[PDB]
Amino acid sequence: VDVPKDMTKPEITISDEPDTLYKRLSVLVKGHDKAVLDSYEYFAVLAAKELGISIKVHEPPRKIERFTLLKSVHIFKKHRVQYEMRTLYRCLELEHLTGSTADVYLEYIQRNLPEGVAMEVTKTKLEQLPEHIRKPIW
Amino acid sequence: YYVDWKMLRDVKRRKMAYEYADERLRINSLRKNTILPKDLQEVADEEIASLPRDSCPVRIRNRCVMTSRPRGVKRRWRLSRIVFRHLADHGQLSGVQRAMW
Amino acid sequence: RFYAFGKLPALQTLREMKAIGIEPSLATYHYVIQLFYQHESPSKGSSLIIYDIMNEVMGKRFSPRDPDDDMFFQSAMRVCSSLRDLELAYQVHGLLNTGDNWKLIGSDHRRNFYYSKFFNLLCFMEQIDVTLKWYKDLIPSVFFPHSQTMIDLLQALDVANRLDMVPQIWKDS
Amino acid sequence: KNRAARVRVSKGDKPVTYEEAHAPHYIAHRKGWLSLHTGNLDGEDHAAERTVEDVFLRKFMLGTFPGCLADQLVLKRRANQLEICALVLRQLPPHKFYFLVGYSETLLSHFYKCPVHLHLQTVPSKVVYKYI
Amino acid sequence: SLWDIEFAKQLAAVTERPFQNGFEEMIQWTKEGKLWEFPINNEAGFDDDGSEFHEHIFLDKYLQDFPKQGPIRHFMELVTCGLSKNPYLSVKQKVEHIEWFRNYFNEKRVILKESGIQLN
Ligand SMILES: [Mg+2]
Ligand SMILES: [Mg+2]
Repeated sequence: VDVPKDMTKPEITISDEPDTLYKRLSVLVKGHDKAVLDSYEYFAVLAAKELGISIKVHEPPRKIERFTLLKSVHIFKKHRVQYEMRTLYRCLELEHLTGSTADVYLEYIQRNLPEGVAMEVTKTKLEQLPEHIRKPIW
Repeated sequence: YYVDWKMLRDVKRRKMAYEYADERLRINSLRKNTILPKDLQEVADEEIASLPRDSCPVRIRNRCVMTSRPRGVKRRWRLSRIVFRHLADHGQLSGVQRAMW
Repeated sequence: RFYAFGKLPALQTLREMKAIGIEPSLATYHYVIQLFYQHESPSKGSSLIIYDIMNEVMGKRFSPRDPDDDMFFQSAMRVCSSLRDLELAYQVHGLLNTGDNWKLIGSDHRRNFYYSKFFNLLCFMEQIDVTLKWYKDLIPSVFFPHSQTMIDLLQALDVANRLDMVPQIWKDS
Repeated sequence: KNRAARVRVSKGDKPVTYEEAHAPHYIAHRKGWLSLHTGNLDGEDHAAERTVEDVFLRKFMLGTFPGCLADQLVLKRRANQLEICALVLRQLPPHKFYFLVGYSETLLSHFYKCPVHLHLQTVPSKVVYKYI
Repeated sequence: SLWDIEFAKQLAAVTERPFQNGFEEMIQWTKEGKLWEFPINNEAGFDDDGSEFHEHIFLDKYLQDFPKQGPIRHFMELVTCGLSKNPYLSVKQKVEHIEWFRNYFNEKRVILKESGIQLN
């Protein structure tokens, strides 16, 4: 029943500057357990479909790092214990994005990063040409 | 308290070695160079062998950080093999697990 | 603090600042409602003046930036409890929730006064459909029932003949 | 016989938590990780720091809430903040619990220079998975 | 003005509620500086003295005082080139290296003259 009235106050400004264009934006999520990466993938895709961001998602091969230690405190070298660390990946590949849209989508996505996962963001941005190269010659 | 006197020694060593890093580097520049004359290099030689002996890095040991064990250490966690296993086997090391394959 | 009829010079002051461009603080309006209340008890016209001053005050979004402001939203709602007028309480609430609700009430005691009185109005003045509704929203969630809000639920179910909600209100109480 | 992190079979009366009833070879199979952080992943850094931090947190918490700690701690690290989550026996009056919540969160926040959250879940008696 | 500060404090006191949500906690924390800024940029907090890449790459300016044709140019152009590739150091620090060399060579004139090359 009880509804707070007039609850919204967003603050946005438009600078005259030519906002940066991103040809492609790759987001690589590393994690330990698969399921979390699947849930995250679902969430990310859903979040992009709602912003009309047009993304693809593929899965890069998993890396398993193994190593050995001695099983005993003192001396039996013949006996060992082997440990693993498995790193699993998702790749979210977004295309034809703008600067603002990128900053929002990335803000939202990054906030919601689960605790056992990491993320790498490769932005390939579009720039026309530098000034001194345009068509001068020395 | 560092767990052992040895560990104490090591802490000191890392401090000194941090302090004189700049001097040592600057001098070993001269020392390692073919371009400069030998007469500069012999003086520079006595120069770097003048420096306090506990300032040189080869005298450092990576020790287990909790238990002070001098070897059987895994560099990544700075942990003795024994303490490492003890943490991992209670599952307090994230993403570490026994290995079957 | 001196004359209860010293609201007429003060009222003049209330117009005076409005000439020079400075938007009247919630502290100003509070003191206004204080003397206007002291003169509201015997005479119910000054009440209508508080209610209309408030009526102009409430179409607006606040910036509670001055020192004394708490007792405004204290006494703005306080009058509706004595005079038993619910519409202007809906208005005080629409005012509260607007600019920053949280920043508009200073203390917890002065906070529970608000709900004691407001729910006092809601219970008897409104249909059971509305009272039962705002009940579950306000009582466990925000601020907890005193004796005054306790007796009100009791008198609200005697008049509307509701025997169904007795076990619930008892277990909550 | 492997002994590591095991709770041996007694005469059959021994109460055992879900955690304690599972030997290390069950990690990532049945029981999960008592900590979560980015450090042990393939390309990542400062694993060592987070390990030491972890050890100190278990010790600290165990001493700050004497006798009321039910099971081992859960440490979630997310984007520079650590949420500690604990199972607590009801021993203390809620006064002592809130006092220690606030005291801790502030203390550790100033120690490790990051925001620290503390989440208490309260339990009548040690949850029992097995024997008993 | 202490009175303006106690006024801003008395105002901020009526203004400040205990948090009504998580989002509030995060908002106050962010403004405070406790929380991180998003989307994350790792360079946040550190601008490196507002220096620009030419005060990094090109160290010629500090080789102005040094013998121009000698083996000292060889050595010092190597040191220079090294510092040119060094990310972990500030401009200030590189210059301090350069100057330590200035001072150390100008410390020993004697050994240099005797060495078989007259060196400035
Ligand atoms: Mg000892
Ligand atoms: Mg060695």
